[PDB]
Amino acid sequence: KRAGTVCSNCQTSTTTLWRRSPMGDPVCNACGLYYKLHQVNRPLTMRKDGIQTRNRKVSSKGKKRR
DNA sequence: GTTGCAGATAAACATT
DNA sequence: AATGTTTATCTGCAAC
Ligand SMILES: [Zn+2]
Repeated sequence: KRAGTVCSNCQTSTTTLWRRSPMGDPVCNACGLYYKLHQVNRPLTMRKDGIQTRNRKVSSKGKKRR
């Protein structure tokens, strides 16, 4: 349900991937990772209208996992 | 057989 | 300058 999905933590709506918070509050891929690592509400001063982009990270597959 | 969703990695940026 | 930190892009799996 992307339609209407707004980041509960920073209200952004241009997320690369929609994540969910432990409380069930929709969040943008950035808040979900930043929040999980620091578990604190970050000011919207880091929110950017459009999505930032960069040269694509080297192409890599993966490794076998236990 | 195709789409969409969730999650993780590595690189690059900022700081000092 | 190196480390720590951050975020965008990739791949996979499940249900119909
Ligand atoms: Zn957010």
